[PDB]
Amino acid sequence: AEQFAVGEIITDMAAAAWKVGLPIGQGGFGCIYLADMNSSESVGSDAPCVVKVEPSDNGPLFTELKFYQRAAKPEQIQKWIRTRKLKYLGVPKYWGSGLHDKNGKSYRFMIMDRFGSDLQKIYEANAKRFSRKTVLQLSLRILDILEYIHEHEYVHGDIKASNLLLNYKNPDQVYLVDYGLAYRYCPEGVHKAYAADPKRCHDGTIEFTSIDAHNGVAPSRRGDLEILGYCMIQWLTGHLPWEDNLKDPKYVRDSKIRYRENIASLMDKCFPAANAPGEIAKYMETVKLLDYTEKPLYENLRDILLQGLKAIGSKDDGKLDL
Ligand SMILES: Nc1ncc(-c2cc(F)c(O)c(F)c2)cc1-c1cc(F)c(O)c(F)c1
Ligand SMILES: [Cl-]
Ligand SMILES: [Cl-]
Repeated sequence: AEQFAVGEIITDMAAAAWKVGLPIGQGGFGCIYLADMNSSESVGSDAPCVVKVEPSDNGPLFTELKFYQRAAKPEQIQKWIRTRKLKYLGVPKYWGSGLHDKNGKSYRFMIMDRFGSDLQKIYEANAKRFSRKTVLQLSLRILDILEYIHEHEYVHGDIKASNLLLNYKNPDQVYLVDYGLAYRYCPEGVHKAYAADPKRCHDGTIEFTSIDAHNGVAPSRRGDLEILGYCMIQWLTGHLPWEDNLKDPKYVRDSKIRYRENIASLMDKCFPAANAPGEIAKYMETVKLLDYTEKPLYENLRDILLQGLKAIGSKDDGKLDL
């Protein structure tokens, strides 16, 4: 069922007018089309926006839209960038949304920034490795993103390379996308209790998800940092220890628990003997110390990663080296 007539003009709830172009990408993030401001011109291949469209009863797009409306208003992000002295913040900007009826069905749409490639494609093209420099630079910016969304009451729960997109015009700026299964862990400053949430079905992506998620409890801040930990190892080494048994969640959980209890054994497993990046172990030890409701010391985690850059003779110059 086609959701749009190509070239049609759609008007959002703020009465801003947009024009719809052709589909973009290999289907990973649902029904998405290139989009631009309304004009006499057709929407081109270099369009600065995309429009996401789903049935109005689609739960994930409603969840995602609420996240973007609450936490990703352009001015709200810019104010944080200024006050925290960032070069940029990799939370996509929300440009508008509305309702669209076609063929007796109701759809919701949302206009967002258009991005370039996802990191998973680039990773695979680099024979499933990123350099230590790249991993550290990615992770510093992901820590900025996680701090910002956690301070706005949300956790992501599904950090991974396929959910990391580059700025279309700047390949040193990485953005975290896909908030359809994001979780509001602290609505109005009240932290969710250590417990399953019946409203949440999602467990994350099995190879990267947190021990909390494996235990059936709602995701919290420590879980997001743990996920990033597993991503860093995957990116550095091409592997995780539990990757041959991902059809058995009990196995995956058991391995993660054992490797949290003995982080030195994780470093021995994942890295060549005596050749483990010390910042990765220190990062994991720091995350291990977090309680379920505890606010992370994000600057301490970034300082740990910055020691890694110093150790390889570099600095945080914002260069992803992709
Ligand atoms: N804004 C975007 N721009 C380009 C792509 C894209 C995807 C591909 F899979 C691909 O191959 C490609 F070239 C481009 C995806 C998004 C996008 C961003 C989000 F934040 C989402 O939540 C989302 F669903 C989609
Ligand atoms: Cl705010
Ligand atoms: Cl390999």
